[PDB]
Amino acid sequence: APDSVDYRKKGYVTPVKNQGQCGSCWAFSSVGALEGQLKKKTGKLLNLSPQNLVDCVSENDGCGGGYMTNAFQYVQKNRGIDSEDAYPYVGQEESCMYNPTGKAAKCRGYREIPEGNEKALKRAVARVGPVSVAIDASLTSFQFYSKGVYYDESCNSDNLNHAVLAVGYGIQKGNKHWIIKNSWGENWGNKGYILMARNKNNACGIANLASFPKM
Ligand SMILES: *[C@@](O)(CNC(=O)[C@H](CC(C)C)c1cccc(-c2ccccc2)c1)CNS(=O)(=O)c1ccccn1
Repeated sequence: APDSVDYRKKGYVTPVKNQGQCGSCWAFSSVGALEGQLKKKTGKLLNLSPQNLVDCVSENDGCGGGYMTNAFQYVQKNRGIDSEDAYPYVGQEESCMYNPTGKAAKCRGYREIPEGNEKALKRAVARVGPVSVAIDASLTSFQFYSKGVYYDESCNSDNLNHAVLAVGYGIQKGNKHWIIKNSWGENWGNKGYILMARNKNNACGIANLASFPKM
C-alpha cells in the first residue's frame, strides 16, 4: 500500500455536509463510501441521498440511528439509491419516497474490514478508496478539535457513538494518521475534517466497525 493516500486530491470526496439534528451520521458515512466507489466506476463525482437511506432502510432507525452495512444492503436489494438532487435531505423522518428515475448508483454488497485491524483498514483504503468507519466521538477534545493529529487516552474503542468516513491516511510531523471526513459542517474542525491517530492501538475504535460497499 502507498505510504499516504488522500482521495480528496483524487476527486473521490464530495463536499462536507451537515447532518443537523437527525441521527443520520451512519447515512452520511454510507453515502460517502458510495460516492467514492461511484467516482471510481464512472469518473463522475455525485452527491448521493442520505435522506433516501434514512426514510427507506427499514432495518435501521431513521433519525434514531443505524448501521452502515444495513444501508449498503438496502441499496443492493433495492437495486439502487437516488441522488441528493432527486431526494434532497430534510433532516427528519418522512416516508420512503425513493424514485427510480432518479437512481444515481447501485451496490453489489459490502466487505467488512477485520475488526481491530488497522493495517487491514489501510490496505482497504489504499486499494478501494474511502471507507465507512465508526468511532467514539463523545470526548470534548474531539468536538473542539481544530488542528493536529487527534489523540486522547480517554477514547473508548467500545463506545462507538458516531459514524464517519476514512478518506485516506498519511503522516503530519512524525505522527501517522487517518483523514476523516465528518458530517458536522465545513465549519467544524479542519474544514469539516480531522486527522486521527493511526497505529495507536486502534484509537477511539477507528477499526472496530469499518466496511465498504462493492460497486
Ligand atoms: C449518528 O448521527 C447516529 N448514530 C448511529 O447511527 C449509531 C451507530 C453508528 C455506527 C455509530 C446508533 C445509535 C443507536 C442505534 C443504532 C441502530 C442501529 C441499527 C438499527 C437501529 C438502530 C445506531 C451519531 N453521531 S452524533 O449524533 O454526531 C454523535 C452522537 C453521540 C456522540 C458523538 N456524536
